[PDB]
Amino acid sequence: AFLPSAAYLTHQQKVLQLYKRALRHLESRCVHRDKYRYFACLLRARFDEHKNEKDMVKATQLLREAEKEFWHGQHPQPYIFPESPGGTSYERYECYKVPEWCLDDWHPSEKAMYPDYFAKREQWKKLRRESWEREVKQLQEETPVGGPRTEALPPARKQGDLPPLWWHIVTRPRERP
Amino acid sequence: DAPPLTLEGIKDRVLYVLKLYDKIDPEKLSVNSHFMKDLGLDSLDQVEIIMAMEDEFGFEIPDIDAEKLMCPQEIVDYIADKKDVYE
Amino acid sequence: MNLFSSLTLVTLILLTMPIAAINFNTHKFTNYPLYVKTTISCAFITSMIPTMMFIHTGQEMIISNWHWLTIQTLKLSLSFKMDFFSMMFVPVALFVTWSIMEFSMWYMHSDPNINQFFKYLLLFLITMLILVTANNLFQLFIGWEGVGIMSFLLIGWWYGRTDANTAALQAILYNRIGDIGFILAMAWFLINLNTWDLQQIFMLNPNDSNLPLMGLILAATGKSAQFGLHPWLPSAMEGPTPVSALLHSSTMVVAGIFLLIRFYPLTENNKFGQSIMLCLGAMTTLFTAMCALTQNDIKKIIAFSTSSQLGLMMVTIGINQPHLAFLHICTHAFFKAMLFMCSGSIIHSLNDEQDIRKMGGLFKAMPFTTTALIIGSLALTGMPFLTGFYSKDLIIESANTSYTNAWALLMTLVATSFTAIYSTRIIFFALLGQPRFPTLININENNPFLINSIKRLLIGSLFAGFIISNNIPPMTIPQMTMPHYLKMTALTVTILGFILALEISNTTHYLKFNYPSNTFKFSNLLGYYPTIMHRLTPYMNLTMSQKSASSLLDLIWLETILPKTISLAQMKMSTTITSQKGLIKLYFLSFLITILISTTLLNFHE
Amino acid sequence: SWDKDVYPEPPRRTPAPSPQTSLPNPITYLTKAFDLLVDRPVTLVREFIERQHAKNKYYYYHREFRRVPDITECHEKDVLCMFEAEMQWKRDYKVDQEIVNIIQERLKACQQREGESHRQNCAKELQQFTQVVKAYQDRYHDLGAHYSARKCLAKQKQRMLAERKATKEAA
Amino acid sequence: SFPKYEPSRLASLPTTLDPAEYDISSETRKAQAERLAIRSRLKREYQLQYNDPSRRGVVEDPALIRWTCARSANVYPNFRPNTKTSLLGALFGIGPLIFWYYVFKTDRDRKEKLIQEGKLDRTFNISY
Amino acid sequence: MLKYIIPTMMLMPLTWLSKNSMIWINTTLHSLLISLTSLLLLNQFGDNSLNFSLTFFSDSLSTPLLILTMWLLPLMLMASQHHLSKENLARKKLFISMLILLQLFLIMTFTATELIFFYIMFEATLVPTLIIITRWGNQTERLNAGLYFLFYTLAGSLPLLVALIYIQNTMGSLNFLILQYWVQPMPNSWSNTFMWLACMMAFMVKMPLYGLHLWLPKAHVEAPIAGSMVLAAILLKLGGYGMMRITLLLNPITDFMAYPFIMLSLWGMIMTSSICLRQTDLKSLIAYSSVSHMALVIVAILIQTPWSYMGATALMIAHGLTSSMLFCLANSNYERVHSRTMILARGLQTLLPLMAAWWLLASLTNLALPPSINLIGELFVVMSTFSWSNITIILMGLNMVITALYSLYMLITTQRGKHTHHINNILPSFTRENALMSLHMLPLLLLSLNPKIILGPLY
Amino acid sequence: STFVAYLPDYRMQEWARREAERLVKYREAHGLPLMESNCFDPSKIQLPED
Ligand SMILES: CCCCCCCCCCCCCCCCCC(=O)OC[C@H](COP(=O)([O-])OCC[N+](C)(C)C)OC(=O)CCCCCCCCCCCCCCCCC
Ligand SMILES: CCCCCCCCCCCCCCCCCC(=O)OC[C@H](COP(=O)([O-])OCC[N+](C)(C)C)OC(=O)CCCCCCCCCCCCCCCCC
Ligand SMILES: CCCCCCCCCCCCCCCCCC(=O)OC[C@H](COP(=O)([O-])OCC[N+](C)(C)C)OC(=O)CCCCCCCCCCCCCCCCC
Ligand SMILES: CCCCCCCCCCCCCCCCCC(=O)OC[C@H](COP(=O)(O)OCCN)OC(=O)CCCCCCCCCCCCCCCCC
Repeated sequence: AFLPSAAYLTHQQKVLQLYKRALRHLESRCVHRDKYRYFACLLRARFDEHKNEKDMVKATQLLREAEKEFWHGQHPQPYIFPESPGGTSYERYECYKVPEWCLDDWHPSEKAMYPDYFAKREQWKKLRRESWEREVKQLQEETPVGGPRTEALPPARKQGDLPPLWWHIVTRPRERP
Repeated sequence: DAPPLTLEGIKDRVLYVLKLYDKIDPEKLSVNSHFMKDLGLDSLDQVEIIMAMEDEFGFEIPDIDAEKLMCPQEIVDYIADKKDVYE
Repeated sequence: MNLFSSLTLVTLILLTMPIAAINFNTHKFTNYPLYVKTTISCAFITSMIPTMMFIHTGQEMIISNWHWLTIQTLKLSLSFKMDFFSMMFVPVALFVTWSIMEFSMWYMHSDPNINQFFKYLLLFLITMLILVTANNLFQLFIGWEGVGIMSFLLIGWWYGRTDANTAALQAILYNRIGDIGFILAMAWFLINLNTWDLQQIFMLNPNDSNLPLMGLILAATGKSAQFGLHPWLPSAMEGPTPVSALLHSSTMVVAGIFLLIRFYPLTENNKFGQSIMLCLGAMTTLFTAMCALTQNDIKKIIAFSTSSQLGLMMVTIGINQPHLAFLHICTHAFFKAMLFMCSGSIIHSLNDEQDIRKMGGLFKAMPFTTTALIIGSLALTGMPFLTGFYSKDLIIESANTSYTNAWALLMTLVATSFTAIYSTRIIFFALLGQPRFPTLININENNPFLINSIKRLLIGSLFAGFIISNNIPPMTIPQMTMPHYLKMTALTVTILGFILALEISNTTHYLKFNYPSNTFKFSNLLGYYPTIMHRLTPYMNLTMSQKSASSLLDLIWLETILPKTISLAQMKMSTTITSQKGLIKLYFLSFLITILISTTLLNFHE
Repeated sequence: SWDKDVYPEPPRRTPAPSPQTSLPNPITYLTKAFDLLVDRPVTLVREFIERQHAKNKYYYYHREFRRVPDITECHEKDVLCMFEAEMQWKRDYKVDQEIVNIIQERLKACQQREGESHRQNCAKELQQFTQVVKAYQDRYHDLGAHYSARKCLAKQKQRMLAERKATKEAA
Repeated sequence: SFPKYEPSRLASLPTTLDPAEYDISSETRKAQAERLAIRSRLKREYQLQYNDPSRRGVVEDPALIRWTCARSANVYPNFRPNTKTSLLGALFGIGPLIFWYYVFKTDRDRKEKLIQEGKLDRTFNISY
Repeated sequence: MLKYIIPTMMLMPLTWLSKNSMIWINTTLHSLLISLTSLLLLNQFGDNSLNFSLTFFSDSLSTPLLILTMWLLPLMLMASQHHLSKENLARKKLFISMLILLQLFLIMTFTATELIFFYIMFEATLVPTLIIITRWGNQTERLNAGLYFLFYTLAGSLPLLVALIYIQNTMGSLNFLILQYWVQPMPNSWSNTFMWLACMMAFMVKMPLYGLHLWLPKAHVEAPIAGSMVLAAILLKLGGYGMMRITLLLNPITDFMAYPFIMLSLWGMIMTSSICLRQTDLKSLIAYSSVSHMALVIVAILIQTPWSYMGATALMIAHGLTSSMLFCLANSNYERVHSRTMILARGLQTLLPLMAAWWLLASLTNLALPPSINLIGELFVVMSTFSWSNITIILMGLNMVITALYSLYMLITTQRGKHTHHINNILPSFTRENALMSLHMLPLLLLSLNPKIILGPLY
Repeated sequence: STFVAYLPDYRMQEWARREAERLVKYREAHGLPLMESNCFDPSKIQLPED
């Protein structure tokens, strides 16, 4: 479907995703632990019965009828984790995730309350502006002609330099700011 | 509320959960033991392991990151990155 | 007289002081929530004195202190009304919000904007006390819009969350349809009776009062979340737990019932409005209880529960028992707020988990909240001689022995059984059994704030129904002669619901699997009302907004008719005029033709 | 103080307190505390302020307008006499509006004061309100935002023609 | 069997029930690779403009400007008066105006006729 | 009225003889002094108007509009001095001069006793605004916006000049004090039908009416901030003042000639609010909201009842203040992010909290939260239209629901949600912007304490 | 705000209330009706003959 590094989903990936969704929905229908354990073992036996099938069209039809079976017997509202999308506390703390570039607009009167922190911030910014040209030069010669094929980034090959495009995924805000 | 986490506690808890699995001999696994090769497990065993660790730590690991969690050290590093520990 | 009005106005001024205290502050306030809590406790005492005066003598007054405006004949003044309803509702609301703010001191302790949260809570309380003490319809409308705006600002407290914004906007939309109803009623009263003050409305007493009563019924449907405009109340669970526990449980959502209570001289002479209210209330209570039967979120269960109780309030309004309806308001506030507080305690102890499928084994792990939850569910279901017994059984007894719609009574009884069913469903899935929550356990309830607030509301839910029902004066004739089966109807129905849901839970515990039916999907998915309406009506309105108004009319056709056609006509005429070939022979031929036309065809030489 | 004839009020009849029970009511103790702590300092402060006010005394008067000829004795398109008549009519319009306000305030006071027996004891106030509202409606209603003395004269002339035709057809 | 999921305008078909999802033919693989290449090239452009330490401003998105210009400043150049446009304009432009005109005219005629006979109760109406 | 005209023309040598850096300080200071001086017009009487001279008078309708104009001028001086920072000094003085000249024409317009002098000033107001829009506007289509605005106004207003001269020749005077006493009924004929159309279409265009509103989302959008403020706050109310003054001569033909425009303006506000629901531009959304509110004022004036007139003048003043504040807030966002798209810059409450509070207050007054004077005007118009007919309550309730919807959609889109990642030039709010917001807010909130001074001449 | 707060009887409302009090007292004392249906005297009005 929508993948950063791959253009498609393999057959085994589809089977594993179906297995996880079916087990989660069966846990939702079977709220007690022992009952869920019993029916999870039954579902695991059903999945292991057709594990060794070499016919591609037959495995595809088995997957399609399994997806139809899951859609007929899904929970009207399954159990979603609190931080998972669709959860009760999903994206709750996004109002407190202030980006780090707002510290450059602070008044010097309130910058004096944290001298050592702002010194460390200054040396971090010095490191970033020193490494930017090296990392973009590394990225320029590693992309094949015609643009990149996937969205994966390369690491730093030699010693001393940081991986390319590292700033906004290292300085991201914490989960609980 | 919300007690903090460390790599030692994360590793101890993940090894506890993996030690309670009946399909793994507890005297053989370690922090960097592989699943398909070093332990002889199927892909469904990996899926059930990942679901067990999700239930243990109370947060969901997406499938596109769950397929690549193949040894306990990568599970520890993924949880440490997602929960921003040792700050 | 000089103590009554002084103490009422100083209660209101005492409540409004901390808003000015926080607005004129420079440094960080030293424990501002404690200051607000102390202020509210003092205001509760100060407002408790005039209710003792009213209980002793019956002294009701009206204070029209400040003259505001005079629009020809109509005169608007700052007028407050101390009557039975204001004195019986203000201390109950102040008590409940005192407990809620102590629970908020525990609950929102780690929030970096706790001062803004307490300011918003105090603003809501100020607007609600403006609403319940209002005399004319303008001040009532001010309180109406104030509690609506505070609900919008408090539901979307975590404004970085999209679902909070959707819930807040949806609540605003339904309350604005209620505002349509309120505006129609106020307009009818001004046009036909030439007043907005309630005294002249009650004095003139119109007979053909169908239209303002339907306006008020629509307004109460919007505000109290009756059928048709209901789903904003269960959608409003996106906010913090104290916001729910105050507004969407005990104080804000009873404003429509209160508005219909205040106009009881108008509705007491109109059988049509009474039948409409009875049918709407019965529909609301049964539909919301049936939806509550198969929910898994605990806060959604309690939201559907309080909507069902509001439907019961609309029923007992519709059977011409408005004082029983007010008694049920004052009863229901205590145990509904404390049920929400205990649910919030369970949520906080399990790392923000609101699902009852991940609970259990909390009977001995959290004993005080377990005790309070059991007491509150028993008081909600109608256990004898608790607080709910003194209002709910009288409602059922009056509904049985009256000239009533048969179907409305039937669905009222079935909804009572369903309330019993979901109460014991909550108790079973949240306390009994084996633990289902994650492995690491940080269960704690040893905070003085949470314990003290739950304790105060527990004492209230134990004795307040008895005290209030023994202190109020008799404003009607209580029906106390009835057959044996009609006297035991409420208790037998609740017992039957308890037995049915105990058997349902026992069958759930078995090792069998069955595919879901259409009834289960109808009850679990809220009767398909939000999934159809919130997908269909915004689609039609927004497509009509863009494809018809924004593009077809003013970007295409209103631009075509007046300016573009005129511009093209002038362009074409200009290109025809200026396309001459610059030959003198053609110009002089045109001159000859002009001379000939003027001489012969136009007769300019005559 | 106000005038008790324009704003009437029946004499107050309060019952005597009969303490049937032996439990002390807190209302008497609270009234004693209110008179000791609140009423006495406020009374003393008002006494001081009134003493300050009594040192110098100056008066303000109520404006009196003499009657000028109305619009019925004004020539058409004579802006001076019509101007004076229009100003007089507008002043009487304002006074009539406030008279209706006075009667409405009387009605609301009766409805609040009589309690639950208001439907029986406020018959006279309801009759006065009905009569004064009928007079106001017959005098000033349906004139528009551009009301003037000529519009009111035309309305009264049309109503008088209708009344004369009605009494002619009923004779 | 099981009841077939019929899609609607407001309830799309799920991606796990689509028969075209399970296609393994090389044309669809080539199409998916081309789409991934376009997406990765655009993401590379955005992240190059995004992680620049010397940039302080707005990374301009030509897609958003394209969308706003299409929504606003293209409708009349790409408008041709035909049967459909004129029919919809007459339906949505003069339809409701005529309907509301006749409704309000009928109501006001009825009220004004009832008033002049003295059949309409206007006892306390002195505010208008 | 010469005690306000003469300091206004003396502002011109003040801005043309100041230093290179002291033009804003001097002009703002002395305009604020004249704005304080403008309170002396509140000597109104219950029977007679305040008649100064043969040419000038000011009753209780023109007084709030005058005070609003003279208070609005220093706000525009404070607002327009950031985007004119790098401009040439002579062009800066020319901009301030056009603002001064527009204020002079506006204060001579509301006090004109003669109707032809009112017409002359009311069409003299066209030139400074057209010059401001087409010179200091930022976009390509400011020229097209100026052409549309100019030609809509002139095509609407030339028959008004012809009809006013006809009234002068037929009645003998255009003095408004004379015409109050010399007025005659206008019978039903085709001649009087076209008289009504000629006298009304200029103010129907300027207000604007639905269907004649096509110039507004152009002139309100391609103008600078000061131009948008003076277009939304004052210039739309010239039409309202004109219909309030000119309806006196058009009776009793108004009672049936007002039906098509009542249906146009009752249905028009639903269409414009629905347009507001699906707007990608913030400035255009504010302009269409202005169209809806002025449609409300059109209906109130056309039904011609006392409650409708009081609601109309209160709603005019309230909408002027609210629209000016909303345009100022949108301009501050535009200065921060250099784009007018509503979806671009999101989640600004985490970065600009007090500006978010100002946004919330402006949105709350936009949807008529009681007891603001917005709600007072809207409520009085609703009562009068209910007296007109009963299905008007259905139309008004639908309009109120959509108005709350789009105001909160504005607020939730711009201020709430997750912030834009790649935008990193969100500077903290200046003291100038906050002072501008508070000077828009505090009079609006204070007027709820004494709302009797904005309720027209028949309060 | 101080100037608006202390405006000297804006549009004669307080005077109208005082005069209405005086007129109501005078008319109530003598048994007169408080208001008549006709603003002008019918004696000084000549209706058109029909
Ligand atoms: C912070 C410290 C301040 C100073 C502290 C020390 C002094 C404190 C004061 C001591 C007592 C002073 C004397 C008593 C007070 C003044 C008495 C007096 O004559 O006052 C004049 C009058 C009394 O009314 P009135 O009847 O005399 O005149 C009304 C005015 N006209 C006629 C023009 C309409 O005004 C006030 O009292 C004003 C204050 C009112 C207080 C409440 C305000 C509420 C605002 C709400 C706005 C929106 C309302 C919407 C709803 C309206 C209804 C539908
Ligand atoms: C913004 C776009 C829309 C603008 C709309 C403007 C208004 C529409 C109607 C205007 C009509 C023209 C002015 C009429 C003034 C009437 C004054 C008067 O005394 O009337 C009674 C007089 C009566 O004549 P009289 O008064 O000399 O005679 C004495 C009276 N009787 C008849 C009893 C003996 O009316 C006329 O003389 C004719 C009036 C109708 C004129 C028709 C031609 C114009 C048609 C409309 C053109 C509109 C603008 C088009 C261009 C738009 C832009 C491209
Ligand atoms: C005016 C037309 C143009 C409009 C734009 C103008 C722009 C330029 C601005 C110039 C300056 C401002 C002019 C308008 C001023 C309006 C204000 C004004 O003067 O009012 C006079 C009014 C006059 O009131 P009054 O008329 O009743 O007073 C009686 C008259 N005297 C004084 C002579 C006896 O002032 C007040 O009402 C002040 C009352 C006391 C202060 C307020 C007390 C209550 C405050 C709230 C308490 C808490 C309530 C609950 C809150 C809960 C949380 C929200
Ligand atoms: C006693 C009488 C009883 C009468 C009852 C019958 C009459 C009333 C019938 C119901 C009318 C209102 C309900 C339908 C519209 C509801 C819109 C709404 O708020 O939808 C909620 C939706 C977000 O919620 P949801 O989708 O549930 O979120 C789940 C997680 N994403 O939010 C959105 O999708 C946002 C949509 C924004 C734009 C909304 C456009 C539609 C507005 C319609 C207004 C209609 C007013 C009618 C007034 C008539 C007056 C005479």
